[PDB]
Amino acid sequence: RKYPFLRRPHIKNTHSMNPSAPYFWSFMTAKSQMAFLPEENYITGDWTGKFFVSKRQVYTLQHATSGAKVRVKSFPSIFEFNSPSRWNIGKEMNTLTKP
Amino acid sequence: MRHIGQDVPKRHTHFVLESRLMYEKSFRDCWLHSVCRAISQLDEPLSKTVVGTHQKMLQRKVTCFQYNQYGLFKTPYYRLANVDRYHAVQGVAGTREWVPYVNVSYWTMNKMVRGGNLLVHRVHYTGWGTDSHLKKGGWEHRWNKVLQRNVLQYSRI
Amino acid sequence: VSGVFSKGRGIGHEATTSILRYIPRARVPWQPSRFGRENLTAADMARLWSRGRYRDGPGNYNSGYCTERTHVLEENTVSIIPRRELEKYMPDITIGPKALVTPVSLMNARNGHRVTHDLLHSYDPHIGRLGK
Amino acid sequence: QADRRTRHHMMVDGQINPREWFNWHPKEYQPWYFDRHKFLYEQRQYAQFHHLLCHQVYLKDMLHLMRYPEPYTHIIDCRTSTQKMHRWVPHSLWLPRDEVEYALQLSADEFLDMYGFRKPDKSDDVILLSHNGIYSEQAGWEWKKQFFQHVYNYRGGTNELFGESYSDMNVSDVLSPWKGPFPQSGVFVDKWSKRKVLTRTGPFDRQYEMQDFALPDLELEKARHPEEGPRQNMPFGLQ
Amino acid sequence: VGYTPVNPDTSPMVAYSQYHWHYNLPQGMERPHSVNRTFAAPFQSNHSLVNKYRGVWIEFDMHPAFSVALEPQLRKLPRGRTLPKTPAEEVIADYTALAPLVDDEKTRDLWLAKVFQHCAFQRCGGAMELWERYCHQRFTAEGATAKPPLSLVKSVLFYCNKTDNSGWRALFDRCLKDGWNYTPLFDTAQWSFMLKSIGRMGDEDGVRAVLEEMLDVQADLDRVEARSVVIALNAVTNADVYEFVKKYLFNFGERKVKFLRTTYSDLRGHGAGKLRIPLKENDNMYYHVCWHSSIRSPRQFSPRQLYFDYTPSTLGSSSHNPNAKIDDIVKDKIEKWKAEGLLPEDYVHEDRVYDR
RNA sequence: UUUUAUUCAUAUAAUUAAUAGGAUAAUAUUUGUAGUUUUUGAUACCAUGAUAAGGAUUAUAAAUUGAAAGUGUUAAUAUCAUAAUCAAAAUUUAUUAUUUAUAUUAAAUAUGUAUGUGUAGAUAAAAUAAGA
Repeated sequence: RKYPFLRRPHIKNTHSMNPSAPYFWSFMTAKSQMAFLPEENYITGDWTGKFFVSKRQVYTLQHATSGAKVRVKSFPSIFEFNSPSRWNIGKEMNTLTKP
Repeated sequence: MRHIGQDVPKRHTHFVLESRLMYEKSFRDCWLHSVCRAISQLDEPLSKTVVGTHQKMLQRKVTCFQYNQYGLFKTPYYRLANVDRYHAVQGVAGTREWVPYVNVSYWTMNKMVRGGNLLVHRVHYTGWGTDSHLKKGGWEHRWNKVLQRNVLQYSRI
Repeated sequence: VSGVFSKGRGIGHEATTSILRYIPRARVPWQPSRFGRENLTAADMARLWSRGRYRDGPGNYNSGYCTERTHVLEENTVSIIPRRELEKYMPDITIGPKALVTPVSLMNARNGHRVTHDLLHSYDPHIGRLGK
Repeated sequence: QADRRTRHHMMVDGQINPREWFNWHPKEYQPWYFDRHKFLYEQRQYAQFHHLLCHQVYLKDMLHLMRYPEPYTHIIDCRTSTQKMHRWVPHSLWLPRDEVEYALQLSADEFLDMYGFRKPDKSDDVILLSHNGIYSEQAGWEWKKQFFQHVYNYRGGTNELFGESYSDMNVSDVLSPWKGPFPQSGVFVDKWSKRKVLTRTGPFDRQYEMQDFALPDLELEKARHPEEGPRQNMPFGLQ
Repeated sequence: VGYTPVNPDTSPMVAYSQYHWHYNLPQGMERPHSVNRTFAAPFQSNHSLVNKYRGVWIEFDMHPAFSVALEPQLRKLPRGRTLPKTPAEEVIADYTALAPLVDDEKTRDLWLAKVFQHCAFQRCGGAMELWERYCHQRFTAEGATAKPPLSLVKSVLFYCNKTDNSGWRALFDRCLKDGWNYTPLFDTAQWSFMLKSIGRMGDEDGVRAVLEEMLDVQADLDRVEARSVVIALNAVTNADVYEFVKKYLFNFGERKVKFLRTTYSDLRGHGAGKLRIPLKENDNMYYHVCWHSSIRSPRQFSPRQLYFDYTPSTLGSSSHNPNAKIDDIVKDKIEKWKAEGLLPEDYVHEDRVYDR
């Protein structure tokens, strides 16, 4: 079975490999670093509580500074980003899962 | 509600009906989203009237409004699922599974051709057909000819 | 009895129903008893409307407005992170209802629409009508 | 929870189920009105006589004719049983309804010497009066079958003209309740699948539907039905 | 074939079958259909007209010289489709002060009609004083035959309708064919307002008289306001009147009565809020209106809802269930023979089989 | 005593009954049309059609540039007309025909692991603008 280029019906088939040092920014992220963060980083309306943050949200300093728990959906039921660090800043959550 | 009264043999046929809503919402929210994205992403000065910090603040306000737009349809069209309206069969656009003009799956199109339900003209299965644009370059050439007919013939004052 | 809904209420006024019952009504021959969306109770209607927009609206558990403190998936229940904790690392940019509605002059450019809502709000009193 | 009268059985009691929508010919679903209050001979059951219906004459027209008679307007009285006849309509000649068939067959002289007055011609307009308009309407049918041009019927009749209560036919509008099975003459079969269905005849009749209907009076209907409601032997979703 | 029916429009099989036109034919026009010219239909839009006056017109045909003269006073008075906010008492005082100065009957009557119209629009309580001051001495003292122009009558009737006054009846009686004969000149909106006012008055006699007058004068029975008709028909407590309304409903159209039913139901239900005065309870007329609308509407066919309790024939019941119908049929035949002469009278008939 | 090639990648998650018209139209608040509640085959079963594999043979010689691809059945499969308890969004999940050595990530997130003298067994394909 073959499908049109860059139009694979599978959306989660993309396996984000180990981050590459030489680029580390022009891979799985925004093409330009002068662009604004996606909508997942912000709150649109008065919610009653988010179950888990999506994997498209970029990682910021406030994630490790605030201390609030963050979790994403993976092969298991859920994965919480325990022991927050500062090395993963400016990267989306999909690059730190290894499905 | 749940398989008490449905009046249809295939319950998945309602997915086409609800996808028509997606297209209607795209028609509603295409202009606003495009303008917001262009204004937010543009970095060079908008005009002689507005420059610098005014432009930066306007860009941030525009992207804040765009993010606050709840329910605005911003989805690539190829991500929309394509299912024939008659038999609820799913097909991938760009492959033989889907027929673009009839907008039905390959199975539905084959059934309607083998029956007397569509007016088509059979040609050789391993050729280019009657069309001269197809015979003189193929799908890409007919694509370019369609573009030229639709747009690249007007003066566009 | 396998009833989908345990309860239902009428829509006609109590002053007119008691007199109109004496006039026979022509029901649909293949389905005389009609139980539409209006006859649902307030709680049933709220639940059904919330479940309706499961793809884009608050119907999905993680989308929001789920009013449920725990989610059971993969035989492992998970608690819900509240909005107060969420807003610590998600800066709130909420404008309110004033953002979804566009000015009247933008109706032509938005194909006969003003509200930028998840659902298409028709301006006729026959599509989004619920009794009233 | 379920009853024989609420399920979707195809045939019960050795007879086609009249409650199922698929056991009826679709011609019975077509729109129709209630004509039980129009006239005795305008009813649907008299459709075979609907092509011979005559034009109407009113009380004001009769009074005008009485005050100013016209030279060639014949007012024919069709009231039989002269024991029940007591008053004379002005400018009227008596032609019995039982003898009208032979009267129209008689020649001019044969009519004159047999009924005492000359036979009106076809071109002359003739107004027929009876007790209630039934006998006069049948006479008008006979005249029009004999191809007379202007045959009008005064449906007001002797009852309206003189304040009399005599009835020429004494026809009971209410039809007796049906006794016996569905008549096989009303059984219809579709011409493709050979499936037998029912038609609005016999026990299931439009006359029976027009009767046993809600009375125009609220007090009368409330007295007709018990205090609980109009229909209570049926489920909640069937009322 | 299949639950989904074939489309007869775009299916080549049905298009080119034996019962339709093949594509190897001249493809000419089959028949020159002409429907609209053989039998046209009137324009009846379910939505009301958006450009109508939505009120009562007075035909302010004042002489131009007097209009120029009284223009400073006339600015307060309503113009075409414009209602100023000047209080009614001010214009009443102005008119009662400046009336002798005009010294022309036509313009005086037109000005008084405008004053009455303005007072009606403002729902001013006191305006019959002007009518008493300028009506008896000229028109209806005891036998005066001076016919007023068709502005004062319209204005006074509209004021009575707006203020629920009792003085409408005198002018309505004087406007009949015997007197002023201004009834044919009346408008549909005038009739609707009059019907509404008399309905919210308890005057069943007035409602009956106005209905008879409209029927005689060819008023638009299908253009009058449904709410006004419902209000007028609510006050039919009198029997004879009620019977008159029962025989009068047949004049209105099928659509008109079908929507009068809905208007009555809404007013007796959710319409109390939109009604200025709550509708007095009258169940008999509401039920009879519903019954009349149901009678005049086309009948559907609900076999289950009509023959739900259809008992089968006695033959079938006796064949299937062990009932006494087997001997009851014999007893019925014996009764028929007894009624006829075939069987002797004064002869007893006991049971034939055992009761089980 | 004849010729050619073959390492092939996603795969399940929850609810589906109605008709209602607007400017330039001789007038309808029908602006704003308000009568709960007796039924039930596929969230998981329709067996029947197509397809795969796939063959047939007359054209003498002169002229002409001409006068030249055709399918049963056996099989497997499946979404259709036929027999009520449940797959399509939360995708790991393994599904044949791929870029091999002068220069190699810029616009929707778009692949870091198999260099080893190109070295087995089996399998498929064609006489078709090519040159057995």
